[PDB]
Amino acid sequence: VQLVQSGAEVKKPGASVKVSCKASGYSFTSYWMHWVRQAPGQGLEWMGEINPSNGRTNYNEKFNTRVTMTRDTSTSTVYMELSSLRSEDTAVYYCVLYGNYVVYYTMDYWGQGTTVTVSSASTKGPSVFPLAPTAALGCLVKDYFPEPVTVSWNSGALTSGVHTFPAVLQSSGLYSLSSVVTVPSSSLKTYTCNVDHKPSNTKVDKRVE
Amino acid sequence: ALLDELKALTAELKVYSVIQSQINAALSAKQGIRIDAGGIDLVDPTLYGYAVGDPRWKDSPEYALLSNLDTFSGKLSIKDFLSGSPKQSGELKGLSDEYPFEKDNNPVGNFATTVSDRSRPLNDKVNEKTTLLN
Amino acid sequence: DIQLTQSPSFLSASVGDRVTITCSASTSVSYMEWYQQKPGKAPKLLIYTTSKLASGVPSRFSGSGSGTEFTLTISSLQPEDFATYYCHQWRNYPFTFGQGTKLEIKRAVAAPSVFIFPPSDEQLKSGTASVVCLLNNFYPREAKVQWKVDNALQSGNSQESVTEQDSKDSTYSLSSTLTLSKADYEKHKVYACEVTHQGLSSPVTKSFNRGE
Repeated sequence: VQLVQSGAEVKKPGASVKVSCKASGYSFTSYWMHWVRQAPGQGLEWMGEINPSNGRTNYNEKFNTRVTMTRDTSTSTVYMELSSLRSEDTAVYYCVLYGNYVVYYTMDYWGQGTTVTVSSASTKGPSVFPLAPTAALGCLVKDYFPEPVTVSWNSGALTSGVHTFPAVLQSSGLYSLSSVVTVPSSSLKTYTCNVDHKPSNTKVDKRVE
Repeated sequence: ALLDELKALTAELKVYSVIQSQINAALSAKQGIRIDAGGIDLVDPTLYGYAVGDPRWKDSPEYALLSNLDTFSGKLSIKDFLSGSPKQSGELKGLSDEYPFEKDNNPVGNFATTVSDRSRPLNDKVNEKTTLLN
Repeated sequence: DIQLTQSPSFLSASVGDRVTITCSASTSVSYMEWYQQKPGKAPKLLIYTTSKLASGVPSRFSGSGSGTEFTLTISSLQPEDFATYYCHQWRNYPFTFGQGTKLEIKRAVAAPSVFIFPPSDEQLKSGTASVVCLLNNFYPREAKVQWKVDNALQSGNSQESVTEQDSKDSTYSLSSTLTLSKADYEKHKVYACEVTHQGLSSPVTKSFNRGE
């Protein structure tokens, strides 16, 4: 069984998002499909379900006026649309096949998830600043949107003693992240952080000194 | 002891009769029957004599049986009931999600006898427990 | 709604330990399901119908319980079991999840090594100054950072985050950023972060003077 979801999205407040979930490996119209979401740092919440044989739905009362689930049986795809988006809707959204299916087959299946970010912010690449004084050094990856950003050191060769921290969301609406590495002081050898922010096509190499 | 058994047994048999009814209606129209998500939902008060909204429904032995099955998720297909536990008549395993009408050795007909064969002992017990009170 | 409350919310143990996590429902429910979740991954079903093992899940995991009280037990923890665990019921609308139980590895106390970083000259060019304080490889997880500018406590201008427990030494690390405008930064001399933690007999201060 595979459940393949559409790619990450960014939306302004008030707008709507439509995520797809393409199903294979089981009788599509034989079982209900669910949606479950998870906001950053938080737990899981069930959003509702749809019966693909007939389009019938049941929604969590919390979302009942904002969510629309539909399906296309010909392509074995379910859609979840969520309207009047607010920042609290920033989350990973999963389509899920579980419930009675698990009794029959002894397992469930989840899609890989779709990150949806709702913010009045617009897509922007970070500035990368050096963090300079066993010694520590690092890179400040500042003022980007949306997540994620990847950081490596010395093209991936330096992993030991590296800490890349969770980003924080600033009052500006933009994210900021630090990545550091600790080394013996006598090393102060060459240290370069490689930053890649795919949504803005900002790929940067910063030599730290 | 006896009186309570008869109540639960009779509720279980009632769900079987609802199922037989659906199958018979399929046999009458020369149609196949779906027993998965595309078939009926057995969690429906109107199937057991209750008005929608009647609070008595959630206290019924019918609801008690259905709502405690391993295959129950707020809803129940005919297959979920037949293959679900716990019930007195055990579990029917390996069922197909649907049975098509055929002119030769009708699957719907074979499904009908599979279900009736399973409910027969249940019916015997109900008759026999009823038979020792009058 | 059926609320599921897990206890404990956070649990420390060692490889080899037997642990039990409890899920209490606000009303009776016919069965409970249990999930494991690791950072950046979808939840993984472990136990379904209260006590059945999902395909391929190690016999180390088991579930039990009835009514309002359900349990997940792991006998002899392996390194891969340190994760977040959720209970979940799909019997009563709306389907609900526990708040989660996070399982961490026990370790000896380690004091944080502390470092402070001044804003770069490149950033100052832009009208903003960020001062960063690093608390490295400490245990346990709880730690307090206070920012002082010319010995005055700062409020509403800092943010912090913490790493997941390290895969090798079982420590945590923390990074805190103080953000001022450039002009504000240039009005003060002494920039300091003050760290308090169980591993430290007294608070550690790291500081620098803007001129130097």
